[PDB]
Amino acid sequence: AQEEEAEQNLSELSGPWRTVYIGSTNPEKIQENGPFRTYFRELVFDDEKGTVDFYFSVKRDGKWKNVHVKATKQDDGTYVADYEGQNVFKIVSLSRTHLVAHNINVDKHGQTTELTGLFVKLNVEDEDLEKFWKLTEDKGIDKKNVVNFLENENHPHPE
Amino acid sequence: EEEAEQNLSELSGPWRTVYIGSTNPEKIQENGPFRTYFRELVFDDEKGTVDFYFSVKRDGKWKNVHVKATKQDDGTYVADYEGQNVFKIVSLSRTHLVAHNINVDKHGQTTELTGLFVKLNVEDEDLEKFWKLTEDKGIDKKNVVNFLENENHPH
Ligand SMILES: C=C[C@@H](O)CCCCC
Ligand SMILES: C=C[C@H](O)CCCCC
Repeated sequence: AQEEEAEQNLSELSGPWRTVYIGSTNPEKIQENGPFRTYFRELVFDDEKGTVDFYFSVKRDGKWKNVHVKATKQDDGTYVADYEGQNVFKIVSLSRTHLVAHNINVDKHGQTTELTGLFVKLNVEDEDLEKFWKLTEDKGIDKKNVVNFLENENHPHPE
Repeated sequence: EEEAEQNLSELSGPWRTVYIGSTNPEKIQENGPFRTYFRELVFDDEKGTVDFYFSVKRDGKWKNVHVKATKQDDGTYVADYEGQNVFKIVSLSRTHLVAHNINVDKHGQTTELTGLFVKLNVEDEDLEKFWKLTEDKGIDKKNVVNFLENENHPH
């Protein structure tokens, strides 16, 4: 018998996430204009389909791009996805607030690059949301006069 | 199992805007002065001040702005920005900030705003796990990019 099945419930970790650090065995991949200089925005985990949808932004050729990548889990436990080549992604450490991962990428020229990363989740609690909505109602502010800054196209550029 | 000692200064660091509401919609519309994306907040218990670092788009371009607020005896804070402001903290903890701001502009017009902000917390052990994995893979420290500080100091 090899290892046993892992009870996986990552669905609730879905939500807004941000990149803290990304390291690489090949500096070119994460330098300015690099394909892996990725600013995370959102992660969605589906325990039933065994997938993870990545939503992030990257600057290419002097232009900002919003990207969406779908990863599929394997018996191996790792995830595979297509993005600037083939990728084998492993979650090394995970909690309600952080994600530490290791990714192996092989580009169109067979070049292998190993990357490490630390991402943090932006947790918005129900208790705090309720406090905000009550206060907003107390001040006579209409719901239509409230702007969402977490999911908004018009935002500042990191570079 | 351990947690850092609770200090008001421990609340300083990267913060992000979640929601901002206004009695005057024009103030938070595109190019409005209060459509602020927070970057960092610095709390100083000694001086009774809070330094705000945010970005706001004006005339089609993003600007980085710094505002220093000073605490009053009644616990509220006063700050000069697009007129006079009295900022009150309604709820505050290690991860969230709910506030109410009263602004009176250069024309005597009053606007009341509400806001919800969240702190981005990076724990020591998580950082250590990242650095250990990074060295396990033979990655040089100079081959690591700090995305968080880039977002905290945009252009
Ligand atoms: C491999 C998928 C990309 O969208 C993420 C790259 C960052 C992980 C180090
Ligand atoms: C007064 C300076 C602060 O940045 C005010 C922001 C108001 C948000 C509710």
